[PDB]
Amino acid sequence: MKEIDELTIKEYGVDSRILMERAGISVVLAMEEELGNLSDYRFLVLCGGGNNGGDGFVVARNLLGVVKDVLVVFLGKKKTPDCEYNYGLYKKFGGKVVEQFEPSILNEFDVVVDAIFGTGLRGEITGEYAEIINLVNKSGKVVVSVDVPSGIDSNTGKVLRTAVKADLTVTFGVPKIGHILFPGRDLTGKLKVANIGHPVHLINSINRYVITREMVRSLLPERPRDSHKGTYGKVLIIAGSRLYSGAPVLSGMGSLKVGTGLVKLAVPFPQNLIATSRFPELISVPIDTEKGFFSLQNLQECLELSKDVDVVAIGPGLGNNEHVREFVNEFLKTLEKPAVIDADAINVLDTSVLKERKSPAVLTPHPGEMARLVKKTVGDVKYNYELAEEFAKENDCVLVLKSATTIVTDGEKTLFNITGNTGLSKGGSGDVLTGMIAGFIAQGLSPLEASTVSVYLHGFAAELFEQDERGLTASELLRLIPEAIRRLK
Amino acid sequence: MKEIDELTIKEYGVDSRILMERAGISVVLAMEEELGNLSDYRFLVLCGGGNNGGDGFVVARNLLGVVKDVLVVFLGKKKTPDCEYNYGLYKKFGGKVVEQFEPSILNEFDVVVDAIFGTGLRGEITGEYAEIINLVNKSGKVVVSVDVPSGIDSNTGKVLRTAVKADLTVTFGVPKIGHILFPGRDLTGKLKVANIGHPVHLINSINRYVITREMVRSLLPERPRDSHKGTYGKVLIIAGSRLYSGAPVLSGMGSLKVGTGLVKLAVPFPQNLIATSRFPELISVPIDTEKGFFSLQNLQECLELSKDVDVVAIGPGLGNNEHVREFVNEFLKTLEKPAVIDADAINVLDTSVLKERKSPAVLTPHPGEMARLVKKTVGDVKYNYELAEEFAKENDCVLVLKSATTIVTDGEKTLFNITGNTGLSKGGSGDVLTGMIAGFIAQGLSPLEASTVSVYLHGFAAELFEQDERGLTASELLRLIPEAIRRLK
Amino acid sequence: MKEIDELTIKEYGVDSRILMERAGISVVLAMEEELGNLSDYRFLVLCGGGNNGGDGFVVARNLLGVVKDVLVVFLGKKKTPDCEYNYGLYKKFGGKVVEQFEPSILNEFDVVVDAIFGTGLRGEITGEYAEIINLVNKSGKVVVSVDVPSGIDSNTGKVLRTAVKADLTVTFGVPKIGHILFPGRDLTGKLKVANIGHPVHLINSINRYVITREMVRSLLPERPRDSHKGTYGKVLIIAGSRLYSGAPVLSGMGSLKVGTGLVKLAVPFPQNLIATSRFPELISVPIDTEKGFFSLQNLQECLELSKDVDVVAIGPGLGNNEHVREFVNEFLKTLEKPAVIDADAINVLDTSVLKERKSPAVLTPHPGEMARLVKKTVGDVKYNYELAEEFAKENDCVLVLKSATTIVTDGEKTLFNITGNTGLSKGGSGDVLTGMIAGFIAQGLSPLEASTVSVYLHGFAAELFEQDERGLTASELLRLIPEAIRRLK
Amino acid sequence: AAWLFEA
Amino acid sequence: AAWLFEA
Amino acid sequence: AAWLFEA
Amino acid sequence: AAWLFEA
Ligand SMILES: CC(C)(COP(=O)(O)OP(=O)(O)OC[C@H]1O[C@@H](n2cnc3c(N)ncnc32)[C@H](O)[C@@H]1OP(=O)(O)O)[C@H](O)C(=O)NCCC(=O)NCCS
Ligand SMILES: CC(C)(COP(=O)(O)OP(=O)(O)OC[C@H]1O[C@@H](n2cnc3c(N)ncnc32)[C@H](O)[C@@H]1OP(=O)(O)O)[C@H](O)C(=O)NCCC(=O)NCCS
Ligand SMILES: CC(C)(COP(=O)(O)OP(=O)(O)OC[C@H]1O[C@@H](n2cnc3c(N)ncnc32)[C@H](O)[C@@H]1OP(=O)(O)O)[C@H](O)C(=O)NCCC(=O)NCCS
Ligand SMILES: Nc1ncnc2c1ncn2[C@@H]1O[C@H](COP(=O)(O)OP(=O)(O)OP(=O)(O)O)[C@@H](O)[C@H]1O
Ligand SMILES: Nc1ncnc2c1ncn2[C@@H]1O[C@H](COP(=O)(O)OP(=O)(O)OP(=O)(O)O)[C@@H](O)[C@H]1O
Ligand SMILES: Nc1ncnc2c1ncn2[C@@H]1O[C@H](COP(=O)(O)OP(=O)(O)OP(=O)(O)O)[C@@H](O)[C@H]1O
Ligand SMILES: [K+]
Ligand SMILES: [K+]
Ligand SMILES: [K+]
Ligand SMILES: [Mg+2]
Ligand SMILES: [Mg+2]
Ligand SMILES: [Mg+2]
Repeated sequence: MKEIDELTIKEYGVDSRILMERAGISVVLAMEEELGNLSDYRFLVLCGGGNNGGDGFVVARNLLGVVKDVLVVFLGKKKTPDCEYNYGLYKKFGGKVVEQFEPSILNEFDVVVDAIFGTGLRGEITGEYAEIINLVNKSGKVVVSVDVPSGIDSNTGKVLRTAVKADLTVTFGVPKIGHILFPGRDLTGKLKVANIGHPVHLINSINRYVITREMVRSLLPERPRDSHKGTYGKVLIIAGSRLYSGAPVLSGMGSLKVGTGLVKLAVPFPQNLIATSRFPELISVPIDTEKGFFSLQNLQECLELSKDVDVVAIGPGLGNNEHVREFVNEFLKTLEKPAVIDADAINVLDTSVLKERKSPAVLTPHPGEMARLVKKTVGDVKYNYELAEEFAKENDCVLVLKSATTIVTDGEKTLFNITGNTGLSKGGSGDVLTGMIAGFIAQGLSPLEASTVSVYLHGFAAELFEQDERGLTASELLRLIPEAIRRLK
Repeated sequence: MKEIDELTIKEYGVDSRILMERAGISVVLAMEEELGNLSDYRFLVLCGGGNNGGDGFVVARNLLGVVKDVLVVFLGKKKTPDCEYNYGLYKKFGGKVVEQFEPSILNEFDVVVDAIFGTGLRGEITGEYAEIINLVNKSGKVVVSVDVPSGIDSNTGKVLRTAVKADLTVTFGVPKIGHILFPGRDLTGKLKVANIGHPVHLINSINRYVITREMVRSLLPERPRDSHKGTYGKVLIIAGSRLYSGAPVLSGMGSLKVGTGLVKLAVPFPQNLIATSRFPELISVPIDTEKGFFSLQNLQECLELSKDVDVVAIGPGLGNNEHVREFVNEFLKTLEKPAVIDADAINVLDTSVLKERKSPAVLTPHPGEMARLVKKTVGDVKYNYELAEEFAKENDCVLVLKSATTIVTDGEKTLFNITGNTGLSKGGSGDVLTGMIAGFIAQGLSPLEASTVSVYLHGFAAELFEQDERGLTASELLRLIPEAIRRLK
Repeated sequence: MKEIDELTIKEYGVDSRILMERAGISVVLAMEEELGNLSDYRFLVLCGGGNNGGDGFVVARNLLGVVKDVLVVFLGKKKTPDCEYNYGLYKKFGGKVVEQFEPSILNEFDVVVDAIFGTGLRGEITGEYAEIINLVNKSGKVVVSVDVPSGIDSNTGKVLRTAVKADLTVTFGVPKIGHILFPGRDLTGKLKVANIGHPVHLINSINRYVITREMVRSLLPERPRDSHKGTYGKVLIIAGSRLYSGAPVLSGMGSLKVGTGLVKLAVPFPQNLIATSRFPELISVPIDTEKGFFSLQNLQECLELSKDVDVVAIGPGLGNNEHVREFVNEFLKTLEKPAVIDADAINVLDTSVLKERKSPAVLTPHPGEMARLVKKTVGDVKYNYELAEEFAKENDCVLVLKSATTIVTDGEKTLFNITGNTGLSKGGSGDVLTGMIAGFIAQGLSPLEASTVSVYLHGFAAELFEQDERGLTASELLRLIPEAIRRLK
Repeated sequence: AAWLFEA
Repeated sequence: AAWLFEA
Repeated sequence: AAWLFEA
Repeated sequence: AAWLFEA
């Protein structure tokens, strides 16, 4: 977007002042949309010396004469040319600027407009900037942030020592990563993305995407009327153990609820019987194990079961011991079908296996599993979309890095998912998602498409739960998937 | 407004390009408000070489990539600097311009954006401009005019040989006279006035006003609870004759329905009895005349009846012969009360009388009566607000020049009324208005204020009629006045 | 329509059998529309030997196998070729025909289909046809008539000794006069006109019309927004006397309620004061008469009052004595304005006057007034549209012959009005209509157009009365006119 | 709704 | 609702 | 309804 | 409602 502004000005010939005017008026219109008539409110506009603060002077100027009171507190040392131009207009139009922030000033205003820092913030905020932001956050006034709440790193969503908590953020052209990843997502409040006149070609040259309803609706596979179960694919799920008997069941129904034709589980006997007692539409093949866990002695049987399916999911509830590790790695080296690799299959995975596979794969780690897989800390990998991109590219796979915002990438295209709620922070949630992804692959979506649709729909289903989200369980999530699909259409 | 744009640029320092960008985006937002989502429509944008056409290039450019198709037909020879700048941006963004208008081109578009001429039009439109406008008017496409429909003289509302008929007109800063007076009012369709960033001080320095609901609500007199009839004033209406027995009755109830305390009519016997048989709350004094018309022999009695009132209305249904003329002029020369002068009192008026009066007056002519009073043709006086201003100023009066748009002026302030409908194009309508004005004066409004409130409310009452407007009569209008007052509050 | 069938067959080449099949299936579809599902009902189909009975065989055949029972009673001696063809098909399909009508047969059926006689009936029905029709009318069964109820003369609406009373009549191509005029209108019940495949050109070559809502909506004059009262015309009504003081008032408001700009009454003093006491928006000029009736001494004053109007209505409540007759005839000979001539002006009219007038006229007689005017009996003139046409043509006027079905004709075009109810069978109704017609003429409609719109709207207003129609009065009718106009739009 | 029938 | 447009 | 703003 | 058409 720095690129996008520069190109719009330098190559397309749009005057910087036109962009800045459009940014500021877009903030006004956005506030009106959220507050109603603006004329009763008093506005405190906090402006830095950069272009963000310039946008703020435009906001302030456009409120003059129309609202109850406007005051600008200018907090910088110097002004960019556009900020200087708009400061001059604000004063010429009769506007009041002070250069000292006094805590009691918050008392006399209803709305604070945060135009302190935008995407130009570098480094921790200390000093009187930090004091001011902390005062604004303790004030309980309505806070509207220009472009990004001040203090959020727009590239990562990290807080740079302290940041404004906004009720409404108005950003320009495209959402920034910092609105999408946490903590920045939380500090953004309600986000509006305003069109300020960039050419639509530049806006679409973006290589990272937010997963939207329209994108997902266009990817949902077709249901031709003259179909039969084979039309919609066949999934094998290799899952479960004497310790973890529920995981197979949640993964399997995950596949069936998204429209897959046939779902087959391979589960150690007698845990396999748990599945059909709950959902008799599942096929749950008993696997004879020595001690309740898959091992190399089950390799040949699992390969045979795989010949007649379109995709294999492996990992939920497998356990992790050496014999599982030997099984998982030899199976995946030999399997010539797409694989969806989750949970304990990730914990025991030899990544050299991924590189040698001809067939595609999707990996679905949470950050703990990701950390183990690349030998880094959770803090190193969490929300680290560049690391995910590198890993997907090096291993020729799709990586679905799960968290409140989920990252889906094949190394060329990266998508961010923002559906879902904290009801998914509960055991069993991931197992359902694995099934959904396998299912969509079996129906004909590419690994990347299947992943994109599944993460969105899994989160949206959670949001359809009718009672308090903390009481959501995976079994209810399953029930809600077809509603999410209906609503998506 | 030429002044207003020049001053905003030259004194306040707003770049001409910023004004022009804001004008164009305001057209887009306005269309979206009226059409819904724009993305399905194909737009034909017709641009002249002036700043109006420049605004059109801004519209066109901002639709690129968002709607089904945009095409600009550039119809000028040369381009102003801002038009040239925005033409260049339109092309840089990928936009298509042709310089030849081909009749069949209308077939392939849904919306025509008329940015041919704005307030810069001088002289009759002939030539290929006229052919193009006539084709657009016969096309049945949706027409959106930028600033003013092309072909309307923005100072007068006259059509300059031919003009675009618009569904929607988006104008900037303030409405223009040409939107307000007919025929231009008819060609404007629905009018939106967009704020494009002029300082609110310049916008309010305007000396001519449209009469609005908010203005009228702020002028309505107060009704203190501890009041009595004298609190709300007393009106004498001198009216009627053997020929015209209904006029007194309509004028009198006009005063009572707007909240006046006491209304007294002086009417030639026995026509005076008509009034109380219909509305027994009126006082209708019998005046002994020789032949059924007021004359000098009734001068002294009418002066006596006037001593105990706040305002006198004279003229409705008086007749016009020499003896009425002698009466009317000698009465008005001697009366030291505000006068509202209507109808036959206007037809016989010696304007030298107005100049010698110490007390104020309101004159309420239709253009036929105005024409007679200044010895000009109806075409000379109709919608001629500068002539009305001159007359009000020279004669120290308020002039209410009645027509579908009514002009109210004291020579310093001029207001335009746009309430009402064709149900008021029927005998008796004017008589009610005269009573309303006298009534409001009696309640304490200045002649200008009383006139402003009355013309608005008289028109708004007409619009509240529940069946087809052509069936409205003055007697129904009376019934609707208190509803209009309620709705105004 | 005999012409229309013959031409469709002989010139256009449509097989007679195709017309007849389409006629019969149209009866079936029409019955289904009115009865719902037909399958529960038993149908008795009464067929003559003509093409009407042929249509009946088509109906009967198309019910076979779909309804509870069908029986045809064939009542003729011989069969036309098409009737013979369709009789043969009915029998080939398994249908039962008897040739004897037995009274008790009505007991076993729910619906009687009357296909005995259509437009081929000539002469009184006697004999066993009459007995059968009388039995059907006393049976209380649902009766559906093919083309026209048997026994109605399709050219006049007269009953030919006896006729079927139908709940539903399905006729072909166009309504027949006999459906439109009484008594036939009453015997028709609900009328559906079916398209059976005649070319639309032949159907539109018809020279007599039923006045429809769509016709009236297309004739209503426009209300341009920039209008004034003169835009909508000016009417003089010459009316009333010491005997009949109410007529002027009803005629005048008649003109005002349809949107006329100015209405002036000339009424003998002091009866003129009655008008403005009720409706002060009327101008009611006092006329000095010797004994309470217009006479030659008022000729010059009435001519003077006429110079400044668009149309004059004369006659309501004038009285009829020699002095009124001399006045009316000399006024109309000298008046060079359109005239609407009603009531007592018709009773005293010298028709030679109409022939010598250059200006147009509308005459609005009821059949009693028509009878006097052409020196015939009421029975000779009532519903006699050919006599009305001849009179309009010979006297160069529009004739509006009032009755439950009103006939409007200029001698070339004749229109029938079917709006209205028995609430209009009350004094004062006609006086309102006269005003409506004058009003529309003043607004710019031709005498024929003004007449067409007025008769429709006057009847429709009556039907909008909210309580029982017999309680309708002319004063309520007036109130309802603007509602009728609104609903028409 | 009027191809077949006029009311 | 009136920052941008007057009706 | 989306010329200016994406949600 | 079914003389002419079956659904
Ligand atoms: C160029 C771009 C990358 C950043 O530039 P910017 O918008 O001027 O940057 P910001 O307004 O966020 O802030 C810039 C200034 O904030 C202050 N700032 C940054 N980090 C700080 C820190 N950690 N502590 C204190 N102050 C800091 C600095 O003063 C910085 O410049 P400086 O070090 O020379 O003093 C950005 O893309 C841009 O120019 N515009 C954003 C889009 C927009 O607003 N559209 C309208 C048209 S310009
Ligand atoms: C200066 C102002 C009075 C008129 O200037 P303008 O807007 O350029 O004028 P328009 O666009 O209406 O049209 C100007 C050109 O139209 C053409 N035109 C005018 N009358 C014509 C006629 N009768 N026949 C053919 N062409 C004609 C002419 O080419 C004229 O200039 P030209 O004679 O040198 O060729 C006006 O107030 C203005 O500049 N702006 C309006 C507000 C606005 O759009 N806001 C955005 C910021 S500029
Ligand atoms: C030609 C047309 C004028 C009349 O012909 P028609 O339809 O055969 O006539 P109808 O069915 O009404 O009746 C004809 C027969 O009824 C009987 N009838 C007529 N008057 C009678 C009387 N007063 N007493 C007893 N019987 C009588 C007669 O038998 C007559 O012929 P007949 O004297 O030789 O015995 C008519 O326009 C027509 O042919 N069709 C009407 C439209 C239609 O049905 N469309 C389908 C295509 S044909
Ligand atoms: N707060 C949240 N908001 C949105 N999505 C969430 C949230 N917490 C968890 N999720 C989602 O729920 C799923 C959790 O799966 P994960 O495998 O990471 O945890 P889990 O306990 O192991 O589930 P399972 O027991 O099935 O393995 C992921 O899709 C994750 O993105
Ligand atoms: N088409 C219209 N739209 C809005 N207002 C109208 C229209 N026609 C007339 N009016 C209003 O109706 C009133 C007409 O009064 P005026 O005195 O001009 O005519 P009038 O016939 O003389 O009425 P009166 O008979 O009472 O004198 C004025 O207020 C005028 O502004
Ligand atoms: N039964 C009816 N159905 C429909 N219209 C009717 C009916 N009876 C009367 N009318 C209509 O009412 C009006 C009667 O006017 P007419 O002049 O014939 O009678 P009237 O008693 O003289 O009325 P007035 O006393 O006003 O002269 C006509 O339009 C007529 O067509
Ligand atoms: K900010
Ligand atoms: K224009
Ligand atoms: K029949
Ligand atoms: Mg998991
Ligand atoms: Mg007047
Ligand atoms: Mg009559």
